[PDB]
Amino acid sequence: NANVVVRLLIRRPECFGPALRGEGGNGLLAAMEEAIKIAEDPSRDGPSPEEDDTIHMGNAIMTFYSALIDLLGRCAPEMHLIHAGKGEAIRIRSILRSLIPLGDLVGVISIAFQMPTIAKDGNVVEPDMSAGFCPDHKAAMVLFLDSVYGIEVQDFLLHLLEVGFLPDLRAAASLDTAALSATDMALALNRYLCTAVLPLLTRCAPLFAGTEHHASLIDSLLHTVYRLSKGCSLTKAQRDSIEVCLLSICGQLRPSMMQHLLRRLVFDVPLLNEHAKMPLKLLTNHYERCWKYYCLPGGWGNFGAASEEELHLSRKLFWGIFDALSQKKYEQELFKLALPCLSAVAGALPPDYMESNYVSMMEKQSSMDSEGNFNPQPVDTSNITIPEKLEYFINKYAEHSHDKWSMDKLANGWIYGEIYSDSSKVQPLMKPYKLLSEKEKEIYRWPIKESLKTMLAWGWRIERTREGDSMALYNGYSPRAIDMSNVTLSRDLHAMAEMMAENYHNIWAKKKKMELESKGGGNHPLLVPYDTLTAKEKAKDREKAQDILKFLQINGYAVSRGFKDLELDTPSIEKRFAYSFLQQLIRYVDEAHQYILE
Amino acid sequence: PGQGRNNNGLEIGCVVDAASGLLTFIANGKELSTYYQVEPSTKLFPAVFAQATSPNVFQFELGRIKNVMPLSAGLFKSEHKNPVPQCPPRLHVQFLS
Amino acid sequence: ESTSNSKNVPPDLSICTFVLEQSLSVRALQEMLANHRTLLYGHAILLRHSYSGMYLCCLSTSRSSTDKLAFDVGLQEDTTGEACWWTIHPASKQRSEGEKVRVGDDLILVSVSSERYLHLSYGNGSLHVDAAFQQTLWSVAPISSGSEAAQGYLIGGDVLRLLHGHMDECLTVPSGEHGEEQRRTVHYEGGAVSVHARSLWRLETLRVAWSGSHIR
Amino acid sequence: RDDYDFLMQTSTYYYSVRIFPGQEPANVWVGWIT
Amino acid sequence: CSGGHASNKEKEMVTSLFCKLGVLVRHRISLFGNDATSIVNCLHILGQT
Repeated sequence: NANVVVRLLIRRPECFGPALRGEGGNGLLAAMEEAIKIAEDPSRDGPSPEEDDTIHMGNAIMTFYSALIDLLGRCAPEMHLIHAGKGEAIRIRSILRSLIPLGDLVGVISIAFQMPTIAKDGNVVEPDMSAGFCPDHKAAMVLFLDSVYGIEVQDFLLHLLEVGFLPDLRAAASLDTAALSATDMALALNRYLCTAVLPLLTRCAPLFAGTEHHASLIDSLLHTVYRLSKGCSLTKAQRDSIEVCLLSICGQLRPSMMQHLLRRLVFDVPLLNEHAKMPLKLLTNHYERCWKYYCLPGGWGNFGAASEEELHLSRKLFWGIFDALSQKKYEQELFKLALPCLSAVAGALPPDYMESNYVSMMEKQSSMDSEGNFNPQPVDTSNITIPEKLEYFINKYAEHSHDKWSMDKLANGWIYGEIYSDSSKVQPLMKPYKLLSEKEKEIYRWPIKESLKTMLAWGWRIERTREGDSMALYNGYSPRAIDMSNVTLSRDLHAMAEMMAENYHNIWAKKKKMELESKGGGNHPLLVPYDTLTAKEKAKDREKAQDILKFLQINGYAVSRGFKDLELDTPSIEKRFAYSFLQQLIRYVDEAHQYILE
Repeated sequence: PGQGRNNNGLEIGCVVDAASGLLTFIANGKELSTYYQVEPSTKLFPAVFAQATSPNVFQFELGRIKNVMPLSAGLFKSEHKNPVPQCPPRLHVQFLS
Repeated sequence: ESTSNSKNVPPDLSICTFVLEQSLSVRALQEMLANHRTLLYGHAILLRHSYSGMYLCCLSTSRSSTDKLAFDVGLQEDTTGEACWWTIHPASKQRSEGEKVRVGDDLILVSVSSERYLHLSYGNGSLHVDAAFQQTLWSVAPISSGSEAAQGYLIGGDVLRLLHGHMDECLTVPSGEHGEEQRRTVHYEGGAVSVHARSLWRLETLRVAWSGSHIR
Repeated sequence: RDDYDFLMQTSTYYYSVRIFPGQEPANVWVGWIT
Repeated sequence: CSGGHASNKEKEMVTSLFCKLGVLVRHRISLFGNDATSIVNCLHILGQT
């Protein structure tokens, strides 16, 4: 039947509509974009002389194209026939592949949605689907892409995640309030995801094995899927689909790529609520698979060992789950699932794991919270005071930033600012930084003040080297570029740069959240944790932090965290995880003995 | 003198007067204090000992300065009297291994 | 190549001539791929270019002449695969599948590899031949048959040398001088021009059909 | 400007090593070996 | 070679735990019900350790 229908359709190619018919017809992506524009335009969407008489021709076009693509995808041959190499099946697949380019499908999947929003008086503004772009239209694109083209290469899988799937997963995790989660777009996005996207990722899980260079994207995927799972208004089938996708991906991820996911689970698994079952199974599977990554000091070979941060997080998992289970009453399924988690974590943790006395100051537990999961709390810089010795670096970096700004303006093409020419848009005045008025010092100086005060508040030493900076301090516009692209930071420098970028994101998120609350709605995609952000969104904060650190390093001001361990704190009689575990085990056994005595 | 290395990267020029066996070094157009006096018939291989702190590390620039032959003239007998710098395929970068 | 303008511009049939190698049935061809005769409607034929020796096929790559759905028809060396085989079908209702294909009948050719018709496209300023979904009627005209009477007996399309005497001189044009203007002169020359290519001439009849027949 | 007679008759050879910006010169040694 | 050795106090605690589990299991398998297999298996593994 599929072969007959495909042959009839190709014999009569006018069945594909104005698009896809060739001879000047634009592509599927262009047709869908034009349909969206028509739906926006009242003149063509309606007649202009319950659905009732209204047709919403834009939605009609979208539905027609989605139905055609769905029919072709269902007419695509099956993988067993393809592997057998039967000529008719190969020919049909090639015909469909020629008819529909892959770029069209990827673009239609990348097309964004309209989101329900909150308006003043706290009411819900929900765009109508009968006159708009629906997730079903992309559920057909996914079906065709899987049936005809298929995803069997890691690069294409990751690209499609970052362009088409991850924005929608984030967009459905953002609609997790009581008012929005029960609306239409959330309810359709949940169906679309849990029936098309998540099963596709589950089937393509083995392609997630060697994604060590896309951590910023896989972390976003994991966090958004976990938030979707935590969300409400999900049916049992949707929850099961989320669970199987998350387990399948986490079972192929490298041990070091689930650090932030574990850091999020340490706050939810101890609660031992109904939601704490899929995390409780993720922990079991992860610590049964990657136990060598934690136990053996050598590691797992290619993957290495833990950084003591993952070890501390695992110890916190074990103790929190243990204490919470001790306090909790008996539930059959919860106690059937918790014990394997405890056993796996205990096996993963080395017995002689001594607790890290070096507890890093100001860990970002305040960046998130309970039931909010995102509280932007920047580090206070008002009470801290600037050092008197860093003014030279202030002036140098302000001048360098102004020079880069002037170079960007010259690339834009604006001419030298001899006079204030706003009519010709030569208004920035483009002068040497010395000649810039002292009133305009702040626009370049103040971000540097914020960055230095944040680094000071984090208890960091910006220490100046006598052997590197003494000769430096002794020693109409021609801007000079301090080309720091080749300047490379160290590993700890990268860690501090990432911390500062996260702080910048927290500042921006707090300001934008205050503005959003003032406006009474309009959620922004970027009001999500820095860990949940993707690399292309973290790029500008990361570049700012790296630029500041690179300028400090070039000028010679070495930035160091600069905390020393007061003492080694060996206590093999006190600090060992095995010692604490045995102490509590003996205590519990003695308590049980006393209870049985009475 | 500490600079930003923005007009150009560090350009250390090595000069060998083979008639006198004298080795001199130029930092940024000024002769450095360090110098060497090698024995007659000594064969000196141009070399760089570098620890990688950047993707791009350095360049063996086989050019010349005022009143000095390039390295290719010394290396190749056919180009002994040719002041034009050259990098024939025989000259390549070897590394200790 | 245009042929209606023969009186004004002679066509080049040496590159238009094709040979029908095999006429296996659809099922037999499918089985053989999985591993003389009169052409009948519905069979898959193999067409070999007489000059190049290659085979007519539906190339996977397409220059996309504003159609975005039609493949390009060209030549390939390998006869293996389903790209070089074309199923022949009747164009009108008076003929059906399995009937013996007549000389003057119009045929419809369908590529086995892609199920696209051998189609004539007007999209460009010139006219293009490409494997599209719109059917185009093709008329198969015979050039030569299986007779090939003897080794001599000049036939149309033959390449030969016009000997003047008893293998004494050959009709040719000046070539060694390397000049386009003076390569147009015609003269009898003796020597190694008898084995050089400078003295080769092709007989082209003034008729399209049966152009490879015996010369009278 | 270099004088041609001295240029041809000299036995002095030059090469240069450009350490790129962003690479610490303290970790780079330039010279000759046997 | 990779993992370190348990401390002397660690092994003391292991022996104490084994002894306490033995004292618990003495004459109370019926009161433990179907868990008596679990307690005796714990005693088994501790005795090896």
